[PDB]
Amino acid sequence: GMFVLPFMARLGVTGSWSGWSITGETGIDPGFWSFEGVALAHIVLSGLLFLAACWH
Amino acid sequence: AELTPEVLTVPLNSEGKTITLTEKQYLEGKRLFQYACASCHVGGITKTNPSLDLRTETLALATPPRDNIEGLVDYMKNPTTYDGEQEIAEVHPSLRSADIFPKMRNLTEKDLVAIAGHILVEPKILGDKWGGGKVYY
Amino acid sequence: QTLTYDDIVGTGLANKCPTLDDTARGAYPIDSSQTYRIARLCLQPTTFLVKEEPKNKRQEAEFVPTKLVTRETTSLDQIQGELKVNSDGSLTFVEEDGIDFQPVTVQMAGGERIPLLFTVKNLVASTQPNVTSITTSTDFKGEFNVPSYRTANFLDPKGRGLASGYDSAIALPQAKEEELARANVKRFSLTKGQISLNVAKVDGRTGEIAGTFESEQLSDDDMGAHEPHEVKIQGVFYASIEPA
Amino acid sequence: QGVTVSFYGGELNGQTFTDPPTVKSYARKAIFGEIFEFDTETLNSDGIFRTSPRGW
Amino acid sequence: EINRRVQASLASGATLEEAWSAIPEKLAFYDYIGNNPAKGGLFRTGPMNKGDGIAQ
Amino acid sequence: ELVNVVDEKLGTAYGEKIDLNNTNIAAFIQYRGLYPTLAKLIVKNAPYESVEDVLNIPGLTERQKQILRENLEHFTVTEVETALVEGGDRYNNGLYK
Ligand code: CLA
Ligand code: CLA
Ligand code: HEC
Ligand SMILES: CC1=C(/C=C/C(C)=C/C=C/C(C)=C/C=C/C=C(C)/C=C/C=C(C)/C=C/C2=C(C)CCCC2(C)C)C(C)(C)CCC1
Ligand SMILES: CCCCCCCS[C@@H]1O[C@H](CO)[C@@H](O)[C@H](O)[C@H]1O
Ligand SMILES: CCCCCCCS[C@@H]1O[C@H](CO)[C@@H](O)[C@H](O)[C@H]1O
Ligand SMILES: CCCCCCCS[C@@H]1O[C@H](CO)[C@@H](O)[C@H](O)[C@H]1O
Ligand SMILES: CCCCCCCS[C@@H]1O[C@H](CO)[C@@H](O)[C@H](O)[C@H]1O
Ligand SMILES: [Ca+2]
Ligand SMILES: [Ca+2]
Repeated sequence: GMFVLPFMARLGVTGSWSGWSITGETGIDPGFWSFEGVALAHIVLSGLLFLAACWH
Repeated sequence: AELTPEVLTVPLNSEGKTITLTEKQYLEGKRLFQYACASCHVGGITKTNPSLDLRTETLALATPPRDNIEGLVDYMKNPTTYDGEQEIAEVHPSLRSADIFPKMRNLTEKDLVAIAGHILVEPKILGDKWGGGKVYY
Repeated sequence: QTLTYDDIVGTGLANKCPTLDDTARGAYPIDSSQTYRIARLCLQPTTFLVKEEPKNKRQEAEFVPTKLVTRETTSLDQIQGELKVNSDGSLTFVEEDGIDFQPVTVQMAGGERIPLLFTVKNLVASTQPNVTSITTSTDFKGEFNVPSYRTANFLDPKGRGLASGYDSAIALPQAKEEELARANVKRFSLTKGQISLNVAKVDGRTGEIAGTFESEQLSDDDMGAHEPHEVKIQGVFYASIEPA
Repeated sequence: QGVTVSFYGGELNGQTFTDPPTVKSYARKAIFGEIFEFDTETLNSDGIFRTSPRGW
Repeated sequence: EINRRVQASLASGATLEEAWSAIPEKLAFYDYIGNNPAKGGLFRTGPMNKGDGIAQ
Repeated sequence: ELVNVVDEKLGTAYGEKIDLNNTNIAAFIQYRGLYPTLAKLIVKNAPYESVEDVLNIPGLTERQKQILRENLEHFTVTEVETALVEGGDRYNNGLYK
């Protein structure tokens, strides 16, 4: 039932900070742009856009 | 209930002789035991070796027997392991090692009798509390 | 040139085995009439591998890398025992005592933590026959015991244990017991492990040897509550051999 | 102490148990008074006591 | 009351199995702590049957 | 069936006497003359196929043998139980007062 995971994978986000990858590899380092980093970036963007909306 | 002469009557030796301590001896024994012994033996246990306690039944099965005045007085001069096999004055307070356990330096023969009498009378008062540890507090 | 505790403390060197120079490619003669012992055996693990638990039996499971989370607390050291010369010229090390176990927790991809009792308890390890001298071609292979990771007093978070503790789930006073038996009845594991020691360097003059090891053993089974994993440990070792 | 348990009346009338696990199991229920068989499946009962309408 | 009835049965010559078998199940059921209203919990919701089960 | 092996052992002679193969060393304080000198030798030289084998401990003095002979009635032997002998528990089993 995964809906956004395939969209992250489509454009190159395949790994977790916890060490797994969707291709089944172990001990990979995805850097910051893991599934979690993508999620975090979108949450922060949301907050910044919210604050900008208040200003405008 | 009162601290009667009967309570204060304890075995002097292994051969059936008793000695009746005075109330002043009992009070002296409590004071001297706190002074020299309770840091390890509070309440009749042994903090640095809890397997061995000061219960009269335990003392009776020590070698040589320690459940009487003479046995306890000898222990405070020349302590041994529970089987009597090793002399432990080098790690247990005694008159023999008063050089390295300085609180023994001023204990007199009269003082040792009082300490021994305390160890024998106190379980007659406190029962299982004596040597019982925290379970019986 | 000899380091003190204050030189070492906090550096991580205390968890490392001694090393030998690259010049240590010698041979240590064995006198079949002399008795020997290992005065110090040290095992420093560098990699912990855990065999994955696959859903497909046709699929051959592999050992995968893991992350150590219990820090520089992993090495076995100060181990000693008899080094027997056997009639066929092989040598047998019989472990006697030492710091011969370490609890270790490693973490698999995805977060699963694997505790194990990394150990060579009761190690008995032997070389090939006719070892007239210990050289860089000498190997030791043997077995050891792996006791339960927790010993018998250990109490779980609901107070249950083997030699102590409750014997039921006291927070569920009227639950049916059958489904909880595996959690209620603690069991003490005792299994075997295997180890190989590959000698890579020998100081013929000092009787010191060093090399690599690989050992295999089961991980913690939580006193019977779940199945253990298979673990493979790789690292370096050091040993000092002395006439006894 | 070689503790055994025998039942009189009820389902278990006339039976005696001697294996320590079984004897212990009945002793645990005896702290609750008389011992009953319960259907815990129909309601997915969780084994934890609840009060009655008198309490509520 | 249970003990009184059992003793009266024994005194009239009943066996032990007969004396206890003469106790009404309803009477024995009152002598069980799971029916004590002081055994519940504020957020342990629902019928008593949800806890120890439906008595059989 | 799952069994607690310690509870099980309490139904054997282990629950009635000092088990020379299993019992923690503090139990030897129960009887005159056994602790600590003999108690250490007994635990060190365990296990024993029979109670009488304790008399074969190398180096025992003649007085030590007499003491053991007087106390054989208080000893038993059962199979070594891993759960009781691992962890150094025969020397310190986590119980004080
Ligand atoms: C700031 C930069 C940025 C970056 C690098 C990402 C990156 C990502 N986003 Mg996020 N996102 C962002 C900002 C960003 N986003 C913003 C501002 C919003 C709120 C609008 C979102 C809301 C959002 C959602 C709801 C989702 C993502 C998702 C994703 C992932 C998949 C992207 C994808 O498939 O797009 C596909 C993009 C297109 C197909 C673009 C279509 C463009 C149309 C056709 C243009 C037509 C008009 C144009 C002017 C015509 C003329 C063009 C001319 C050249 C001729 C990827 C990690 C997906 C995900 O995995 O979430 C976890 C997902 O579901 N993002
Ligand atoms: C006098 C009131 C009263 C009592 C004693 C009962 C008693 C019972 N009900 Mg009934 N019920 C009642 C009124 C009552 N009911 C009303 C008004 C309704 C309509 C909602 C119902 C609908 C109902 C249903 C649908 C069911 C019951 C059931 C039951 C049984 C289980 C009760 C239980 O689990 O409660 C649990 C009680 C609590 C968890 C306590 C809640 C405490 C609140 C949340 C505190 C709130 C604090 C407040 C916010 C703080 C504000 C402070 C502010 C000023 C600063 C029990 C016999 C159950 C049953 O077994 O049926 C056969 C069942 O299924 N009742
Ligand atoms: C700790 C530092 C102690 C102080 C102070 C005193 N004692 Fe002690 N006691 C201690 C130990 C560790 C032991 C066991 C020694 C062993 O290895 O056997 C003991 C034992 C005794 C005994 C024998 C108890 C028995 O059951 O046989 C006695 C009678 C005794 N100790 C008396 C005693 C007295 C009178 C003290 C003050 C003068 C005293 N002890 C100090 C530890 C310590
Ligand atoms: C480049 C880059 C990138 C991107 C980035 C981005 C996308 C950014 C954005 C950014 C943003 C998005 C920003 C924003 C900002 C905002 C702000 C700065 C705001 C402010 C506000 C204010 C100040 C307000 C205030 C107020 C309030 C709050 C209330 C009312 C009152 C008032 C109005 C006063 C990435 C990562 C990819 C990487 C590469 C590089
Ligand atoms: C606001 C949270 C910021 C956290 C930043 C963590 C950076 S972490 C860093 O990032 C690099 C770029 O992806 C990787 O190449 C590198 O391997 C990784 O360690
Ligand atoms: C808002 C604070 C959250 C910051 C979290 C930063 C994660 S940072 C991330 O961590 C991974 C290890 O877990 C590394 O594999 C990776 O290289 C690194 O960039
Ligand atoms: C924006 C920060 C989000 C917080 C990230 C939580 C850690 S990341 C998290 O770790 C779990 C345990 O290892 C894994 O099982 C899981 O797959 C992974 O997503
Ligand atoms: C032989 C041991 C298992 C049988 C005896 C255990 C107590 S009796 C047992 O207890 C459960 C909890 O009350 C009930 O759900 C069940 O109906 C009842 O048979
Ligand atoms: Ca080699
Ligand atoms: Ca259920």
